[PDB]
Amino acid sequence: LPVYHKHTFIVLYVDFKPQSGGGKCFNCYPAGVNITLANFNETKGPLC
Amino acid sequence: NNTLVSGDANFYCFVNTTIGNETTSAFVGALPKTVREFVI
Amino acid sequence: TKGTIYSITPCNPPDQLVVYQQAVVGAMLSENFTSYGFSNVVELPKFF
Ligand SMILES: *[C@@H]1O[C@H](CO)[C@@H](O[C@@H]2O[C@H](CO)[C@@H](O)[C@H](O)[C@H]2NC(C)=O)[C@H](O)[C@H]1NC(C)=O
Ligand SMILES: *[C@@H]1O[C@H](CO)[C@@H](O)[C@H](O)[C@H]1NC(C)=O
Ligand SMILES: *[C@@H]1O[C@H](CO)[C@@H](O)[C@H](O)[C@H]1NC(C)=O
Ligand SMILES: *[C@@H]1O[C@H](CO)[C@@H](O)[C@H](O)[C@H]1NC(C)=O
Repeated sequence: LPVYHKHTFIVLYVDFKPQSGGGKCFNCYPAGVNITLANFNETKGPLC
Repeated sequence: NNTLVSGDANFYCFVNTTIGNETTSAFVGALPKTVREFVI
Repeated sequence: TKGTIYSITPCNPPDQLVVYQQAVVGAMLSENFTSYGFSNVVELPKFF
């Protein structure tokens, strides 16, 4: 049905970037850390 | 009826809903060629 | 937009074929076309 589209973009930024992981461990989550998407609220009410 | 968004008081229909002192603009999108009945 | 309407026919309706002496011969179809290597498509009541 034609309705003038108003968009919403949900995007997530996984940045695993470990220090190779072949010398000691890859599944040890090194520099695994922040993976997040801009939509989080300080109150952090669920974003619908 | 007219092309301009204001048009006359290519057909563009805008439905705008305002709550309290805030005014918002909405998009009609599809416009029927002919409507024979209306229900609410 | 206007009022035209369109039907949605399925792509591949089942076809009825015949076999005799361990080889295929003849075929009941729906389209006025020679799908297989058969050289004639005799139109007949209720089917081709
Ligand atoms: C059905 O008829 C066709 C032609 O009317 C026959 O076709 C020949 O088949 C050979 C073997 O594949 C091909 O090398 C020729 O090029 C075909 N000729 C044409 C004109 O296509 C086919 O053999 C017949 N089959 C049966 C079971 O009757
Ligand atoms: C997420 O983490 C990466 C690396 O830890 C960092 O570059 C980025 O600034 C962080 N925040 C966001 C919103 O991507
Ligand atoms: C659409 O909303 C704007 C802003 O509130 C208003 O100026 C305009 O008159 C509205 N369009 C109508 C009522 O057709
Ligand atoms: C069926 O195909 C034959 C092949 O020549 C053609 O002459 C005839 O007009 C066609 N009939 C229909 C209804 O498509």
